[PDB]
Amino acid sequence: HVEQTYLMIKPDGIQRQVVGEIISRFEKRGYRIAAMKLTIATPAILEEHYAEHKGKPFLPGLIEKMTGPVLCMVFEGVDVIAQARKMMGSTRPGEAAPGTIRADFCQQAGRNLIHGSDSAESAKREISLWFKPEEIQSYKLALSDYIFE
Amino acid sequence: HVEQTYLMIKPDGIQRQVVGEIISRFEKRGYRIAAMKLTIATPAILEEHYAEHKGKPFLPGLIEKMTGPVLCMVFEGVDVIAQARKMMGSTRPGEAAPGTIRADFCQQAGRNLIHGSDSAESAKREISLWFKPEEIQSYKLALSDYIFE
Amino acid sequence: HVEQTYLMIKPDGIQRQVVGEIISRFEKRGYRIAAMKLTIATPAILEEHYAEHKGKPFLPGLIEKMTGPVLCMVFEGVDVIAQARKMMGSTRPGEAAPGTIRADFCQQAGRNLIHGSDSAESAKREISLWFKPEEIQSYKLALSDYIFE
Ligand SMILES: Nc1ncnc2c1ncn2[C@@H]1O[C@H](COP(=O)(O)O)[C@@H](O)[C@H]1O
Ligand SMILES: Nc1ncnc2c1ncn2[C@@H]1O[C@H](COP(=O)(O)O)[C@@H](O)[C@H]1O
Ligand SMILES: Nc1ncnc2c1ncn2[C@@H]1O[C@H](COP(=O)(O)O)[C@@H](O)[C@H]1O
Ligand SMILES: Nc1ncnc2c1ncn2[C@@H]1O[C@H](COP(=O)(O)O)[C@@H](O)[C@H]1O
Repeated sequence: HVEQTYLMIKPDGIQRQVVGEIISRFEKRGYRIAAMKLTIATPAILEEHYAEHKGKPFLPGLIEKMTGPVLCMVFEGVDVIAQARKMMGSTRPGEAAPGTIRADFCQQAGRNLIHGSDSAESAKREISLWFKPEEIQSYKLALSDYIFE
Repeated sequence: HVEQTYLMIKPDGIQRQVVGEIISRFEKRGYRIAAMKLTIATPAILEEHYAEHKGKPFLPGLIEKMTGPVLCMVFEGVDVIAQARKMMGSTRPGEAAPGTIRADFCQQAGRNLIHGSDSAESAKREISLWFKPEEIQSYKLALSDYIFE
Repeated sequence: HVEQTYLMIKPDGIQRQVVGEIISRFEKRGYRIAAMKLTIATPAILEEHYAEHKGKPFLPGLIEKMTGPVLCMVFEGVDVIAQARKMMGSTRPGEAAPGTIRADFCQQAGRNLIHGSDSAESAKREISLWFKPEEIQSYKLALSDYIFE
């Protein structure tokens, strides 16, 4: 039983030129790239991405920081929603565990490199927001017998 | 002072072609390769290796997954039995700590890349099962003065 | 918002030829190299470095192990004193978390690769002991807008 999560490299990941290193961390566990697209995020889409925070005082500055190039991604694997969050580490890099993306690359929450869905419901919503169904690619990894039980 | 542990790269580690990366993680700590042999594990030797699980429902499928090429290894170092277990991480990759082999490479317990002895008693038994005493090589690391206090 | 910490690669780090790997771990978080100097540590400077331990029975052996080439470093970043300690890991490599320098490279406390300041007061004192003010370089990282919130 696999699932799919939405992972997005934020503008700091693009500008620091660590896109490949980020992708390699997820590929290393045998997670499958199901979708990938470079875009420039707009306020219109970011308002919906961050809909839970409508009306909050930090939302304008958060949208501003995110208005830039991003890499939209979908990865598939067992428990991948929760596992991707564990791999990213805590929101605040200073609190994240060594070995996580945020602890290894970052200093502050406002520049923490990557977003990932926080739940099954959020993953479905975010994938549908950033990708049309025709952009989601279904194929089987050739090493499946050595990745899955 | 130093101990020796039995570590075995499972068929998934061979087939995913991460043998060198695994070895490098142990070399990086100054652990000494005391023995190393590629073989193909067979049901008869695997039944001995997993003797504690004789008759349990999972054992046939476990033996099937393990019937394939494996890299038998003995590493030497301070506290290396417990330390190698810590470096492998939890049996279930989803529970293993960031930075461990199983967290960094794997998804499920049935394909968790590597075996390591769980105790001094098990290390003695496993080394005797998979190696002849004379495949264990005695030599000293030239960097010993900078590895050991 | 940023502070500076004193980090010193010990003779084992020099002799095992992992200096670049150590530096890369700190650069990876966008920490700025403010000072760097190769020297050979001598007993008289080490007595001042370890002044808090005057009279303790372990001090002579400690000074002996530390007599050798060292790389003196100052890194700057948000919370970098505490964060560098977290990245080094526990004094004893066998207790340190996977993903930390000491867990990834070392076996014993007496050969644990690196020193880092333990507090704001120790950072100020150690920086002044090992570096003259003219050796501390002030410049801005070009990627600052993507490192700092
Ligand atoms: N500037 C901020 N202030 C408060 N909370 C934030 C801020 N930025 C991000 N968050 C929280 O962290 C979560 C993940 O944000 P993101 O990684 O940008 O998707 C959001 O859903 C917020 O709950
Ligand atoms: N399929 C399984 N079912 C139950 N326990 C298992 C299974 N695979 C591994 N284990 C446990 O994990 C330990 C180490 O297994 P291995 O790494 O395959 O030698 C065994 O000694 C078992 O206790
Ligand atoms: N170079 C060393 N050799 C042996 N033991 C040490 C050394 N440095 C620190 N320790 C001890 O290791 C233990 C753990 O250190 P810490 O985690 O820093 O409290 C303490 O009890 C220290 O006294
Ligand atoms: N041989 C030792 N015995 C006990 N404690 C030690 C020893 N070496 C270092 N320590 C402790 O660990 C701290 C960090 O040591 P260092 O990394 O050498 O600066 C020292 O300030 C001591 O508190």
